[PDB]
Amino acid sequence: SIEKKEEVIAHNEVVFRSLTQGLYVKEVDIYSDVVSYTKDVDEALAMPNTINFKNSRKYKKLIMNLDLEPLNKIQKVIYETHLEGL
Amino acid sequence: SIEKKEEVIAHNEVVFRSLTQGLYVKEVDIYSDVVSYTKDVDEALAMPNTINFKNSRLIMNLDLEPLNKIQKVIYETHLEGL
Amino acid sequence: SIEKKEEVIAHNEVVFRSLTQGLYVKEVDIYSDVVSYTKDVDEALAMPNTINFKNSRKYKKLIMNLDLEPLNKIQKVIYETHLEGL
Amino acid sequence: SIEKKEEVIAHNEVVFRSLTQGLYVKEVDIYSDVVSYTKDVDEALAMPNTINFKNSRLIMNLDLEPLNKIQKVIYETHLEGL
Amino acid sequence: PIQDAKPIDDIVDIMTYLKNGKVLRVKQDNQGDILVRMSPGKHKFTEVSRDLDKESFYYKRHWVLYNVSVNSLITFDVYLDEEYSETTKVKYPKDTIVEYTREDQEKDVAMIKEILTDNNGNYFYALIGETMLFDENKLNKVKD
Amino acid sequence: FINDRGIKVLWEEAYFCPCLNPDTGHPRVDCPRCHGKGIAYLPPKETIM
Ligand SMILES: [Zn+2]
Repeated sequence: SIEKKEEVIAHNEVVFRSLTQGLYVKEVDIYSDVVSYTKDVDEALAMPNTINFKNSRKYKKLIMNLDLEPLNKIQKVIYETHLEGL
Repeated sequence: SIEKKEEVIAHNEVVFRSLTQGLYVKEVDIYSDVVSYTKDVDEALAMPNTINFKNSRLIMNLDLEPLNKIQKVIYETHLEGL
Repeated sequence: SIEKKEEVIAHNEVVFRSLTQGLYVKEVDIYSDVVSYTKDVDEALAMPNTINFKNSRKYKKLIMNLDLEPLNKIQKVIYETHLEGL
Repeated sequence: SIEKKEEVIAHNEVVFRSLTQGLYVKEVDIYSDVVSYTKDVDEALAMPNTINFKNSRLIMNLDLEPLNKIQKVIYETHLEGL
Repeated sequence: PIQDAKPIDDIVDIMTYLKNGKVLRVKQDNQGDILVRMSPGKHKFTEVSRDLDKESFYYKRHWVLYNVSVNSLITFDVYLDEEYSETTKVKYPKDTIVEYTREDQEKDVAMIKEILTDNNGNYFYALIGETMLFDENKLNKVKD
Repeated sequence: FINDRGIKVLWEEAYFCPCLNPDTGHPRVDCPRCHGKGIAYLPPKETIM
């Protein structure tokens, strides 16, 4: 008995994964080649992906690397109001 | 898909509602008899939904339609692929 | 034996009543539809009706609602001087 | 019509007035004999209208026309329909 | 029939009513409606008001001088203010471009000649050059 | 000359609105005659300027 429902987006950012190694990028060099890795989603080279930050330039070389798999990490909070009768 | 999820109950209360007009109670008098009504579902007068309070004072009017209101707030994340 | 008399107007404002429910409006939504009610004249959605505030705009949608009955709530104080002889 | 009404007596006094000229007393001397007169009804010299004062001092002159002055102030409201 | 309109034809009657001091309502094109009035007292001159609603304890009309043109009166439609009806709830207004089909299944355009209704609220319309009545569906509102 | 070199323009005269507060001497925030400005206006007059 969902009386009302609402959704909120807290974060929306891109995170990259190596196809074979299964790790997530955390650091890059001056040439923008990967230097480090982590197996933790909470610590990754996050690229903002909100409305204002689309069409970036910082990570063009990183994107074109075929070994990397971009992922849209999105965090949400949803409020649900229940009326359960008496 | 879902990578991580957790559910918590922010509030759990009892809302009072009129049987004829259908409007919920907003403000009350000294004895807590109704003096104002409102169409809102959340702003309506409410009390904690636990047995101790119920035993500690339904009591105001014969319009006997209380409404157990429970609020579910959920935190979740997704990893949607390309 | 009223020697002299005077009248004063303290407040002059409009208040609305539902024809059927008999309640007085207190609150409205963004669309200006009624949200709440009271059975107390002292607490109502008062619209000023002094000389300066005539021809308002805030409550045009409310006025045209046929279910509502406008009322001119006016408050007065009158001073009467009596001479009763010796 | 009337929705609510209440009456109170703000003041109750005795005003002194001359019998020939018709003007009320304004100012007086040491013994409270008259030295000035005024045409105003409210500004005129007056004293509390209670028996104790009357027994505690008519006394000034033979122009024996005092005037019991009583002030009624009324609060009321109306709900005039359209 | 419907009693929602009683337009004045002659300007002479308009001036006669203005002499009597009764207010008038004067329509406009793609523009707000106007009320017109003759000033009282020693000096006689026309006055206008942009307000339309009835006078009340909570609403008072505002009047100012203006050099009203007889062209507006003679051309535009005019009504008595007190007896004017706000709206007749019909899909098509009077004097509006409409399209229909003739008896021989030929399409033709016309303007509405009369607006009518039965006792049950069903609305019938008569077009120029067509004595018979037409349903609301049978008509078509032509786009400008 | 003026009618020749000028441009068509609407001339509306100015006058203080009655809605001014008698005590502070400053106007009401919103009223039909003047939209917060303390000065109202008369009907326009077509003019070349
Ligand atoms: Zn103003």
